[PDB]
Amino acid sequence: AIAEQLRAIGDAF
Amino acid sequence: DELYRQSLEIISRYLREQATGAKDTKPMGRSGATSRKALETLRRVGDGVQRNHETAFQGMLRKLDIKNEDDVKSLSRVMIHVFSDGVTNWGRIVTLISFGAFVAKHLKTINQESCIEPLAESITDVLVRTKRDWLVKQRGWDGFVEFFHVED
Ligand SMILES: *NC(=O)c1cc([SH](*)(=O)O)ccc1OC
Ligand SMILES: *CCC/C=C\CCC*
Repeated sequence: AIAEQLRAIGDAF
Repeated sequence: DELYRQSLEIISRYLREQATGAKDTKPMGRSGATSRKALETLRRVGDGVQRNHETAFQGMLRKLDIKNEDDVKSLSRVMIHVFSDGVTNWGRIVTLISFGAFVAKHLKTINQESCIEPLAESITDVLVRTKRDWLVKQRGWDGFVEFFHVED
């Protein structure tokens, strides 16, 4: 699941 | 409009420079100072995203197996899907552009460098069409630059 990973990294940033 | 042109210019310049290692020498269009600061911000912040999450980005690229202007369409659906939980923030936006740069580098290495153009277009469309209202409310690229500004 790509979208979930991108979301996670964007929320930390 | 202008927001679309400015966004495509910034994102295209970043992705092309990331792929080739060549800074484009030509002048920016309107609102050039904001665009130059946005590029400075992408260089600095995008470096932190890509290095903190390099292994995951590699695995994402493997999954997608992007090798054609058409795997980029699959990526566009994924990128729209990021925002489908109703959450928007500048971190998610910088992360999508950073992953775009990671893909642009891969496209160059497999000799599909001209696909960086539709890639930049697809990322731009998510910001200026899908998330237009949020982008405008948050002051566009000036808001992006301010969010990531380096404190004295
Ligand atoms: N794996 C994913 O991140 C992903 C996420 C959604 S979305 O509803 O976040 C939908 C499908 C997924 O992968 C197949
Ligand atoms: C999508 C989860 C990312 C995990 C950590 C970093 C948050 C900025």
